[PDB]
Amino acid sequence: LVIWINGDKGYNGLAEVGKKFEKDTGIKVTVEHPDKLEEKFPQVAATGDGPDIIFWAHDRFGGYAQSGLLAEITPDKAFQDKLYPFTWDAVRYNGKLIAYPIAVEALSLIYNKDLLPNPPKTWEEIPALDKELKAKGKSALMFNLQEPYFTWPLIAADGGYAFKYENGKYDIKDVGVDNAGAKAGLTFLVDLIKNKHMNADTDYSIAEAAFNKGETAMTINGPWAWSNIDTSKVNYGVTVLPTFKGQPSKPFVGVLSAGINAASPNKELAKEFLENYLLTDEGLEAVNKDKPLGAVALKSYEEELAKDPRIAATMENAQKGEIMPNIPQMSAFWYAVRTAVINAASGRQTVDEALKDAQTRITKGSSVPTNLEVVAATPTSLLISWDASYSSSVSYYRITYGETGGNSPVQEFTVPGSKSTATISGLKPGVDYTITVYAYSYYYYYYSSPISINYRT
Amino acid sequence: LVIWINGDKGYNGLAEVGKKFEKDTGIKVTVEHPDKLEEKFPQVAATGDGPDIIFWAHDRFGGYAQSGLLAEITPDKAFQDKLYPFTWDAVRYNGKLIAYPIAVEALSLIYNKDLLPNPPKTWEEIPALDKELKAKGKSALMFNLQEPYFTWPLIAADGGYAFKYENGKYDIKDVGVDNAGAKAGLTFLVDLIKNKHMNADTDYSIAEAAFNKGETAMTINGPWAWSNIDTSKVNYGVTVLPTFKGQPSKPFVGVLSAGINAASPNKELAKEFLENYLLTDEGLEAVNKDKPLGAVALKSYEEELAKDPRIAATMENAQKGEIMPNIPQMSAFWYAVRTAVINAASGRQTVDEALKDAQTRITKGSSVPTNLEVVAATPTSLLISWDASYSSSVSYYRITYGETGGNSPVQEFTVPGSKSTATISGLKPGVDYTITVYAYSYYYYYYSSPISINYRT
Repeated sequence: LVIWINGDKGYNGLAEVGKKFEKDTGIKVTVEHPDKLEEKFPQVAATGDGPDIIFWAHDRFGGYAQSGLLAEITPDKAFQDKLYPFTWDAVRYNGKLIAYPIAVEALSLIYNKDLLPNPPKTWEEIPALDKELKAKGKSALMFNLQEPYFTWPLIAADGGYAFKYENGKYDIKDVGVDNAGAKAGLTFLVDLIKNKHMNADTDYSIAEAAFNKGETAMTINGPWAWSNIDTSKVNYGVTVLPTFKGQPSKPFVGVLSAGINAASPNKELAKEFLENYLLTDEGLEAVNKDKPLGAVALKSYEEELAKDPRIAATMENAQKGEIMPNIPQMSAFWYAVRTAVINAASGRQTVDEALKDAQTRITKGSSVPTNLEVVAATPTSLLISWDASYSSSVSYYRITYGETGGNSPVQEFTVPGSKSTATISGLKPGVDYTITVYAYSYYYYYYSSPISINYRT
Repeated sequence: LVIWINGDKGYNGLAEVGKKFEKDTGIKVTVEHPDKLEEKFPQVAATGDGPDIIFWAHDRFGGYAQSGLLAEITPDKAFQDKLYPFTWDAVRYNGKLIAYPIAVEALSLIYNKDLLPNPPKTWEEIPALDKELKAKGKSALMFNLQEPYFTWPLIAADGGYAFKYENGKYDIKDVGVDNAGAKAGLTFLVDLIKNKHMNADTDYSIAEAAFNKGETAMTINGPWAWSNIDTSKVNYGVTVLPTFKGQPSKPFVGVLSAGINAASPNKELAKEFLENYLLTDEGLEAVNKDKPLGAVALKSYEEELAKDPRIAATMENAQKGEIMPNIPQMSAFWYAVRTAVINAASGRQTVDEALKDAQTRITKGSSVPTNLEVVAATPTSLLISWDASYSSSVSYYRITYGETGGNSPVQEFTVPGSKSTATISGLKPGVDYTITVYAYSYYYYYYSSPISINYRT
């Protein structure tokens, strides 16, 4: 068994779990932490190399899954029960489970216990709190306003959402950026800036420095920031995010996941290392003692880690939050919502006109299918993949390929509408090829804007 | 094969190596020495022209490498063994070998054999030596005090360094300008001026004239100065620099390097001209007979050149010295350290306060990434590059571009954190564009101070 985990993770602790797995199977478990493994993995996976199992944030596993680089796992209903139900959503791609949830990460309210022993429960309290802290040379709250990741929890509190998640599946046409809930949260954000309780230019560096110096009573940040606060000697706590209109703040949730290589011949061995060795209290502890995982998916060991109220706050916020969509369409969400917040916060646009523009940007006419890519290639063949969002509406994909700039009649085949990968063979080495995919409806037409890419073998 | 070498180099000797390469391959080798070729090369390289191979000092190859203008070479472990291990560091950029080391250059102690048949082994000897030479109408030592390049060997002797070089990689946050070793060497320098053994206003011209006239017993200078001394008729020797606190003086090392064009289709031919034709004893001799290379990287021929003790002193000092960093951050080092030495030497600042100010100047909050630049452009497209120092910390770069002064929503794409170049296409001809690069952490924020540039197509 070959395992890839990041260098910042408890890789020596994982090696102790491997030693125990070896101690009663005779199966050698080797743990590697290559540089840039998240870039490395797809380069080696389809082309017959790579590890049996990969550990990474779930926001990358989506790209791996579209290319079919990850085995569909099949854990028991009883094993699933051992883990928090929402974690299973993070590792679901195309209705299939493609990874095991390991750890959970989300933003929390970080407060200065000296300045503010009892931090506010609602966003509505903060203005008045700020005004009283000003009269004492301080501010209530500073955090990264430039990034939708940090500001989305407040915007989502009511209606706000990225893409509706209905039953194991995203509805990429249903976007909740424009709804009255999203307007209410952003309006409140903008009003904080308007009423001089916050500053529109405040970024990550300015927020962190202020809090760690003791200039501001609160910040909004993730577990990664704790180590720098520990060193600052600030008497800090970590707690649930404030409510807005009675509703919990909804941060994006990131899940450290253990996926199994599709090409691996050790799939059953990997199943058992993970299920019956790593995802136990003794498995996760050995890794946690090496380097802390934060909040974990395994209920049993999470109940123990929560003795640390910072880890408990991370879990509470995560459970009130929204799993981070790992679909390619998130990139349109980030760009449009980034612009909207900045434009509303700067006073360049009204909240209404900023989020409207973002909604129409997300839902704008696009490529169908989307994110077509070469995943691996010999000099005579290509492996290609594309996004499967519309598979229910798609009867079949029609794929064409031909030498770029040339005038030969294209070569053509079709693939069923459930499919999202394809092989192209019989090509010429060192030649540019234009690959186009058309998505056909059940009604004899293809959906607007087929997608093409160029690539040289 | 087309080769670019400077006009001051043995270009006719290199043409004889080309004749021999032609004599058993039928491959024509043409050697050109254009004016300002170091400026010329990047202008022509990315835009499809330029030579197959370029010869230049390694301090320029860093800029060529950031833009990806140089092919990664892949010599054998056995071929690498033929050359001095430290030379390979000079031609390493982003962990990759991007050139072949040819010749080596460093400062040495130049002494007058008439005045001083046995030159001092330690810096500590010089004061007493100066006082005895004064009583005879002479001084011990004169050299270029205005430039950190000339004064750094003494400052580095103990702890002093620019950027820690750990394993094929610089740590640009680890700067050794402030450490006690750097304070000790500079203090000793300042004390020489204080005790009237040297003068703070002494520059290159004043040092050279004094030594060549026979007014001073020693100078500190490089091989380039020897020709003028030969003519002065001074009975001079060239030797190892003095120690300081038992430690060797550590001069910056410059390496004449042979790089291969990334755009070249003759990469394997160039590999073999260089490896099996130029970098041999017969190859380097033919060039050396035309015009002397000084100390060379090829162990085998260097052992022969060292029969000349001046060439041997250059090599000995080089091996005790520090490879010249060819990263863009060196420019901050030069400016800050130049000021520090001058300020301490003039008595405007204490040594401690001068080097502290320089340390905080080098490590000061900056652009991330740094040195963003256009490397080549058609009227509809730009090729851009930036510094890759933080690639391990960077998850991805977010690049934006839009018409300057305009108010259109920016166009945006992202590139992986390993990358350091990008293509921007679909632009308008004769229009100003603002290009910004943001470096994202793995924690959903960008590092402080993204970098932007303007450029008209």
